[PDB]
Amino acid sequence: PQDLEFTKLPNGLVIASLENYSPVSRIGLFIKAGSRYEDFSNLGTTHLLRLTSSLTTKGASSFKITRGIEAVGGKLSVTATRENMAYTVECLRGDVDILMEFLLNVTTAPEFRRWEVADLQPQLKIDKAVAFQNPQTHVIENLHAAAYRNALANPLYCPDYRIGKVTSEELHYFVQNHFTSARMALIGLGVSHPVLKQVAEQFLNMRGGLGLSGAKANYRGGEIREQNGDSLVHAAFVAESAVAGSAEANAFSVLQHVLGAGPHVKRGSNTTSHLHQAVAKATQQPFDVSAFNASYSDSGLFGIYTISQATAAGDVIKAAYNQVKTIAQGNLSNTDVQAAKNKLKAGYLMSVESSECFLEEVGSQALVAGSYMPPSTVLQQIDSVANADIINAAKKFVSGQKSMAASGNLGHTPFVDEL
Amino acid sequence: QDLEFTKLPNGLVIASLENYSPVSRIGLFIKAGSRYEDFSNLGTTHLLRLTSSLTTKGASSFKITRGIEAVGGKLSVTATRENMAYTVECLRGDVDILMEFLLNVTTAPEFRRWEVADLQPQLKIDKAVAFQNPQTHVIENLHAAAYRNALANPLYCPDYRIGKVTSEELHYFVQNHFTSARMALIGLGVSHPVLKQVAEQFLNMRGGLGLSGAKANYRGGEIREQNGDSLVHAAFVAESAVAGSAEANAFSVLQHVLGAGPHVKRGSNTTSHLHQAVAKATQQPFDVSAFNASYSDSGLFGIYTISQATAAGDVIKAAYNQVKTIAQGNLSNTDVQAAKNKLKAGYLMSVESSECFLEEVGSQALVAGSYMPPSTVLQQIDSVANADIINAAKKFVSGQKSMAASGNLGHTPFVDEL
Amino acid sequence: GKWLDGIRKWYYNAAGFNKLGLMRDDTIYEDEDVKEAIRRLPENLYNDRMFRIKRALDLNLKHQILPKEQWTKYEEENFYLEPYLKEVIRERKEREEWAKK
Repeated sequence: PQDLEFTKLPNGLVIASLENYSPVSRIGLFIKAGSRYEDFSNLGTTHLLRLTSSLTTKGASSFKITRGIEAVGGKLSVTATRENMAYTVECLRGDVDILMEFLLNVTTAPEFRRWEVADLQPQLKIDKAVAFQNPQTHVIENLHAAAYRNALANPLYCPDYRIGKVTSEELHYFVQNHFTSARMALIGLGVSHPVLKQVAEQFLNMRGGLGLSGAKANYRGGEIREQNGDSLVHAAFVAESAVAGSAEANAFSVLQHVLGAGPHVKRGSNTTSHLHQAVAKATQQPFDVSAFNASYSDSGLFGIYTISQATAAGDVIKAAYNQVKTIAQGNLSNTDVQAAKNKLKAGYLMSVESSECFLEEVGSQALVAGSYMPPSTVLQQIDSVANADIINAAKKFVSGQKSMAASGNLGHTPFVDEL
Repeated sequence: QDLEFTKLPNGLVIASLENYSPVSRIGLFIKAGSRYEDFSNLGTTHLLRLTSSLTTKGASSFKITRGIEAVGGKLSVTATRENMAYTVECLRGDVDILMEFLLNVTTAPEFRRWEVADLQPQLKIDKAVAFQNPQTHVIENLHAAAYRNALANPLYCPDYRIGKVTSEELHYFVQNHFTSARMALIGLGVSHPVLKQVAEQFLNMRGGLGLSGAKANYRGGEIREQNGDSLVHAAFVAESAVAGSAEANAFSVLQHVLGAGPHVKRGSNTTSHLHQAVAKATQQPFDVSAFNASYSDSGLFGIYTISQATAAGDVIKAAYNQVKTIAQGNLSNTDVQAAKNKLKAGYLMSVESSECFLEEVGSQALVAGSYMPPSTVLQQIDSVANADIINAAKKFVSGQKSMAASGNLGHTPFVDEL
Repeated sequence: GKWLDGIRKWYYNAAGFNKLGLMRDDTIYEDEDVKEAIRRLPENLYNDRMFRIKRALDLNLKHQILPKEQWTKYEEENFYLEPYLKEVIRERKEREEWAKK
C-alpha cells in the first residue's frame, strides 16, 4: 500500500513489494554477483553476462523472449555495479506474469549456447567503447585498477584481451557459483505482496545458498597514467575511506558535499563549492572539479576528480588538494556544513523520487542490510554527523596513502609521490 | 694501429682506424635520443630513424636507395635512449658516394610532408615486430615505470602518436639536436686523412650545442599489463650508479655474479646463483637474469624473470632472496673471479665484430671524447673488490624498487610486496 | 522393428556414401538450415566433416573406393548434425509461427 515489507523466504530470497498503484509494474532481481567476484581466470565475465540477457534460455527461446517482451510493451534490462547485478523488468500491470517467467529463465536456467555467446562477443568491444566515450568512466575504472589489488580492482568492462575469449563454461560457472538464493533479492514496486510471493515461489527451488564469495579488496597506493594526446587531462586522486553503511561513510559523504559534487545552477560555476572557487583562482581556462566518493561493503574511496587543461593540470589538482587540507586543518564553518547536509538530503530524496532509482536503492539496501531503511532514518543519520567527524574524515583522507589515475597529455600532472 | 679521438674546431670528434678489412665502415653517432624528446614531440625519434631513406636536400630518396644498393653497401640507423647512430658500410673504393649520402641524410634532411605521412604507418609494424620478443616490451614498461622525466620516454612511438608526427617536429628535433658538438664521426676501414676530409665536408654543421635537458628523475612506480599469456615476464629494478663510474663496474660484476645469460648450449647455468635458486623454487621452465643498464644521468640494476604465472611470485621472490644473500655478505671469492672472467670475456668477444667495435668507439667518443683501450677496461674491472660488490647489492636491496610485469599476473607480487 | 531394421541396413549398404568414408549427415543437402547447423558444429566435428567430405571428393575424382575395412558401418554411425539441424528447424518454425499470427 504505502510501505514495503522485507521478507526473507526459507530459501533465503529476500522478497519485498510496495504496491505504488502506478500503471506500470516494475520488478527487479538484485543478485549479489558483481565484477569484484571475478578473479584473474574469468576476468570480464560479468560484462558478457550482463550482455547475455536476451540469449535463449532452457524454458524460453531468444526469439520468444525478445518478441514477447516487445509485444507486451515492457522491457528487460541489466544494470551492473562492482558488487551487485540487477535484472529489472518493467511492464504493464496486467502483463507481469509472462515477463516474470522470462526473468526466471534469464536468471535460473540461462543455457549459454556457445554459438550465441560467440556471436555476442563482438558487442563487448562496442559497449566498452561507447561507455568509455565519457572520460570519467574510463578514469574511474583506471582508478579502481590502481587503488585496489584484488576484488574491486576488477574492471566493470571486459578487458581487451578477454573480449574474444569468454567461453560459455565460464558464464555457467559464474552463474552457478554466484546466482544463488541467499545472495539474491526480489523487489516489486507495482506488484502487490501475494503476487510477489507467488512469483518468488518459482525461485524457491534454485542453487544452494551462500555461493562463492571470496576476496577482501586489499588497498594499493598505485598509479595508472595514460599519456594520451587530449588537450584536456582528467585525473582522480583518492584515499581509503570507510565501508558502506557506516557513520564515517556519512561523514565522508557530507565532506564531499562540502567540497562540491555537482552543479546546482545551470551554466553557473558553483559559488558555494570550495573546490570550484579554489581552482578558479588557480587556473582561468575551463575546468571541472568534484569530490569523488564511492562506498563498498569491504572498503571505500574518497578523493578529488579534476578535468582541466594539461598545461595547467598540476596547479588545479594542487589547489583542490590544498582545499581539503584546509578542512583537515580545522577551518570548517558551520553554515557551509549545514548547506552540504541540505544538499545531501535533497540529492538523496531527488534520486529516490524516480521509480527506477527507488527500486535500485531498495534492492541494494535489501542485498547489503536485509532491512529497509526509510528516508527519515537516512535523514536522521546524516543530521547526526558533526563538524568534528567531518574534520576527522578530511584528516584521514589527507593522511592516508593515495592512489591516482590520470588521462590526457600528462605533461604537468604530478605523480602521487609529489601529490 | 690505434684510434685517435681528434676533435675538430666546431666540436665534431673524428676518430679513424686502419683495419684492412675490404669493407669500410663509417658511423655518425649523434647524442640525440629518445630521452631528449618531451611530451610535446613524444615518439619523434622512432620515426626519425625510419626517415633515413627519405629524399634530402642534395639527394633524392630514389637516388639514395639505388646508389646504396648498386654500390652494395648498407645504410642503417641504430637508436638507444641516449644516442643515435647512422652506420654506413661499403667497399673500400666506394666511400665517397655513401659518405655524401650520409651527409645529406643527417645535416640537411628535407622531410617532405607526403613522404612522412606515407612512412608513418611503418611505425605500427616496426613497433609490433620489435615487441614480438617479450624482453623489449617489458623493458619499455620498466623504463616508463622507473623514470618520470627523460629515460621514461619510449624508444617506440606511442600508439596515439603513430599517425600525428608532423615533419615540423622532425625538423625541430634535427636542428636542435643534430649539432656538431653533440656528434662524433668514426671510421674503421677509412684511413685518417679521408676521414678528415669527410669531416671537413661536415665542418659547417648547424651550431655548437643542442637543447640538452631533463635529468631522468626516478620514481618507484609500477606498470602492470594484465594479459592472457601463460608465461609471465617481470622485471623489478633499483637505481644503480651512472655509466662510467667505479660503482657501475661494481654493479656489472654483481650482475655477472647473479648470472646475466647462458654460457653453455642448452645449459643449466650451474654457476648462476639465480638459476639454481629458481630451479628449486619452481619446477616448470623459467629464465632469470640480472638486468643492468647504465646511463649518463642514472642507472638501473634489477632482476628479470620469465616464468609460469601460477609460480610467478615464488620465482621472483627466490631471485630477490639471492641478491639479499649477497647483500648480507655471503659472497665468496671464487665466484667473484668467475664473474670477472665472464665480464671481461663478454666485453672482449662483443668487441670482436666490427659493428660492435664501431658502436663501442662511438659511444665512448660521445660520452668521453678519449678512447678507452680494452686493457684499461680490464684493469677497471679487476679493480672492483668484494666490498664494492656487497655495497652495490646493499644499494639494490635498500633502494626504492620499480617493477614492470606482463602476463596473467594472478600471482605476481606488487612493488611493496617485493 | 527387426524387419524394418533389416530393410534400413540394406538401404544403407546399397547407398554408396559409406564406401567413400562418409557418414549420413555429410550427404545432406546444403540448404540454409543445414548451412547454419554446420556453422553451429563444434570445431572438432566441423574439421572431421570437412576432411571426410574432401577425402570423398578426392576418391570420386580418382573413381576409386575406400577399402572395405574402412567403410562406414551402419551399426557404428553418428548422427552429429541431427540435433543442430533439428534445433535450427525448430527455431525457424517458431519464427514462422510467430510471423503468421
